Amino acid sequence: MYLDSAKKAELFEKYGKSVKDTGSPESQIALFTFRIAHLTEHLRQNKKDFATERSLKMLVGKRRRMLDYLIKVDIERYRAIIKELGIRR
Amino acid sequence: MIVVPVIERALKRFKRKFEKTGAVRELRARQAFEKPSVAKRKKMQK
Amino acid sequence: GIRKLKPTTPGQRHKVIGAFDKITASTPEKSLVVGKKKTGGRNNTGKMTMRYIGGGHKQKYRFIDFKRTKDGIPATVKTIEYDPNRSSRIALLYYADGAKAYIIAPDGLEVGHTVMSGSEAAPEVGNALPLANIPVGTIIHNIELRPGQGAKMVRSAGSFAQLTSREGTYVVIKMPSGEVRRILSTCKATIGSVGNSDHALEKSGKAGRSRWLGRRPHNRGVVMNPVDHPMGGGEGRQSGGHPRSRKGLYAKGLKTRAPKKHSSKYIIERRK
Amino acid sequence: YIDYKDPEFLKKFLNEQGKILPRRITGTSLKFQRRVAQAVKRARHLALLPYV
Amino acid sequence: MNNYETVFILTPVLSDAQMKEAVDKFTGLLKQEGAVIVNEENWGLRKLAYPIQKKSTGFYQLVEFQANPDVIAKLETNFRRDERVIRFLTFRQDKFAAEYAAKRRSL
Amino acid sequence: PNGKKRKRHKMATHKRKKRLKKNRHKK
Amino acid sequence: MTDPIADYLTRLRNAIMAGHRVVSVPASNIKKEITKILFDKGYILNYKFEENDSQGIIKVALKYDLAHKVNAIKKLKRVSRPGLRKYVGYRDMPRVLNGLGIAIVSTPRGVMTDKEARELKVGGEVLCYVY
RNA sequence: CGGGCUUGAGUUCAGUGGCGGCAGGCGGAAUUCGUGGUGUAGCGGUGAAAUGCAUAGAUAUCACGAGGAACUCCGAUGCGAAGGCAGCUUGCCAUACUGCGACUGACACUGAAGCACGAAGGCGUGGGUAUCAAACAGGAUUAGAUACCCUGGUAGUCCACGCAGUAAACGAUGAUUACUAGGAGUUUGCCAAGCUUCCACAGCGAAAGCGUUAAGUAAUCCACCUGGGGAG
RNA sequence: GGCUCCCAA
Ligand SMILES: [K+]
Ligand SMILES: [K+]
Ligand SMILES: [Mg+2]
Ligand SMILES: [Mg+2]
Ligand SMILES: [Mg+2]
Ligand SMILES: [Mg+2]
Ligand code: NA
Repeated sequence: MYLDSAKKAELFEKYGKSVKDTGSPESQIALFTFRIAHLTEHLRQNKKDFATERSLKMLVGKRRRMLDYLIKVDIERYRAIIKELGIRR
Repeated sequence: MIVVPVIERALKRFKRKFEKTGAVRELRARQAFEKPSVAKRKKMQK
Repeated sequence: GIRKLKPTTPGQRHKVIGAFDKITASTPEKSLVVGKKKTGGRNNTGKMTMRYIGGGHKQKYRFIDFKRTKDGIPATVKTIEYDPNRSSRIALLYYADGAKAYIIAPDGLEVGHTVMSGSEAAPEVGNALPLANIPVGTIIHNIELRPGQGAKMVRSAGSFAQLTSREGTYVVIKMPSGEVRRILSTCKATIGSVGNSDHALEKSGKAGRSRWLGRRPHNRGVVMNPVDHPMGGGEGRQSGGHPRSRKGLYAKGLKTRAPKKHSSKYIIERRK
Repeated sequence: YIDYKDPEFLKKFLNEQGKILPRRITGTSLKFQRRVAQAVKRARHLALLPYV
Repeated sequence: MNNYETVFILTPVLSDAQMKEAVDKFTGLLKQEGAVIVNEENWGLRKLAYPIQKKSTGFYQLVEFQANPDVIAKLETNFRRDERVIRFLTFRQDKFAAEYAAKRRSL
Repeated sequence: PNGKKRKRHKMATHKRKKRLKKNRHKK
Repeated sequence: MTDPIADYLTRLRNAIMAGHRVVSVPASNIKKEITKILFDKGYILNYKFEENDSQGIIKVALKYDLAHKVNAIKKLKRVSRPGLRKYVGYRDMPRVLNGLGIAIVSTPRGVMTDKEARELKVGGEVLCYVY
């Protein structure tokens, strides 16, 4: 996960109103998906990093719970975010 | 590598230096194998 | 890599062949190939001097540059190719001078890389250097025995040697066989190990593949008559006595290297 | 930050045989003792103090 | 970028010309890799605590620089490839260690 | 923490493993 | 938190057992009603409601018998827990300590004790037993 | 069902910390083998001996060469979901704790299935094979000795990939949440958290004992027990 | 004829 403050700020500006909104469900889902992809890339090389695995799984669980909250609150926002991120698979 | 440059006084000094270093204690320890569980439990009991 | 065949037939149940995952071209370079004739193990008098040779697929010979005397001319790796004449793969090179050559493909050499030969060459995989210029401890292959005569030593697929230390005009090298011996430091070697190390994992599966590769059936000596083999004869099965060849040469532990050979002065430790 | 250089400084925590003195012998606290041991081992690797 | 400090020892047989050649070779390799250099030092001849390669004296050189974390591997490959060097070490220095190094350079 | 309780289980395990090792290699 | 009413009862019980004089609880409407019922029935010395930026604080001053150094409250028991809810009619209202204790019960007429629940002929959820 | 709030929860920022994981490089002490030099009457081992190695030149000592394995002192603490993690260094990751005058606004807890990880020993393929050492062989001790002791010694112990899924896998103590006394030490960032260890009030317990890291006071969910053997 | 696939090239 090549993650830094500049990338986090760019993600928060892209998803969610204003760049200071680090806590929005959309911002959190975007951040989780970004580091999930990067951790997958790391694992394909370090196939024996069982600690980076299950950290990946805990990130996946967090993203799923945020998506379930979006289901319970506003379905249209969930459709928009999964369309913009290409999550469902 | 205990060095005692120099006869009774020299021999007493060498023996005292060897005792302070504790080479005989580690030699007695290295004469046999001890399980890590045995070492950990001995340390816990002591 | 290897490819394990599924057991659709009994002749395929135990067959493992190579995956051919490193080969990048299927056609050889026309100017560097020539048709090769076969021997059935027969010498120039027509007599069969070596048994169990004959038939097989038709093959063309590829000219391999085992000498590498184009010192200081960089070359580009063009293709990795199949060679029917050896267990390893080969690599096609284009020199900036405009020449072309084939070299033994080392492990890790990729299409698009640069290679060089001579003293000024960097000790990278695929480069050919005099042993005086190779850092101690490097994995090497294609080792010359005499300077200028061409690589002779470490050539089969997956094989490598090691430069253990140097002692002036001679360096010390550990061989694939486990022998340790001294080699003139003006002889050349190539950096890296020979590729296609999975060649040893292949299983023919059936007798037909040996026939394709050009081998003929080998007959045991105990199932012959005494007139043919010293180990033949008897009523029913018999052990044949002490194992030996048709000329009575013992086949268990009798040494055949000439006891007064001069090269034994350069052999530090022996292992067969 | 104790430097792996200044070996003369580094011998302050070593005994006559060159070994590392226990934390109870001197007044060190755990963080400083860990830093001292790391510096001593770095200098031993760099051949600034003997291994024996 | 990241602050690094490398200390390496050369054999005591080469002269000052070969000193300059080898140290400039390493410096140029770092510069080509893209590193800026903070401080190059030279402790000269030092008696090693233990013999290295059957030799008891060496030539100590220190380089503190800044680089991307990708050039360290190339630096060690060059170090291993060079038969003149006998013992090298590198350290990534944090904020506290960099502050100490800055104080040492100031003094 | 009597000891006989574990001794009985140890005996049973010994018997079962002996049975299995005797039955191996026979078909 | 799983049962705020049980937590309130536990805080009171632990303060009594430790011998404290004042216990502070996070505030809630039903908890305020329970505190009012306790003060009316005479189990606690006093109470106070504080409205800070949070949900608020209920400060309860307990009652000790200076004659015998014994608290006015002996047992507090939660009856209808989240894992098993209990509702009774006015005919089957429980009697606590043979009528010498109280049973705080929530009824459609409000939160009251089993005595007035029986009087008004209304049932509901049996919150707790106090004696 | 609809709306609101910030305490729970999470995201951000900052500070600090670590034998936490994976991967690449480097190092010294010790041990084994080979070659050469000095030297000759024993070495080794035990309660005592013998087997064993040695004048066709051992043990001992010096140098050259080669290879494998483990990391003294620090060092009892710390980290990790657990199993476990300790030479040095770097790269790539993960994560804990504290605070924020930042953000979202109950987004939480538990969890039958299922999935992942999971000491040692064991199995398959290929490397490697120094020490130690099941099986085995020899010498002793014994009424015998299929052992304890001694001398050898093969799988194994090491690496990569893949199986297997067990333990006194233990704190013999499932996970969350809130509350309730004192002493004595101890690690970390500022008196105070967040830990990590021992006496010990109330209370609990059959007792031994537990006691703010509960086996106390309560709430939620999961697992498991119902006399012993037969019988996992 | 070319195309596809394959290795024994
Ligand atoms: K045959
Ligand atoms: K004959
Ligand atoms: Mg016949
Ligand atoms: Mg017969
Ligand atoms: Mg048994
Ligand atoms: Mg159990
Ligand atoms: Na194995």
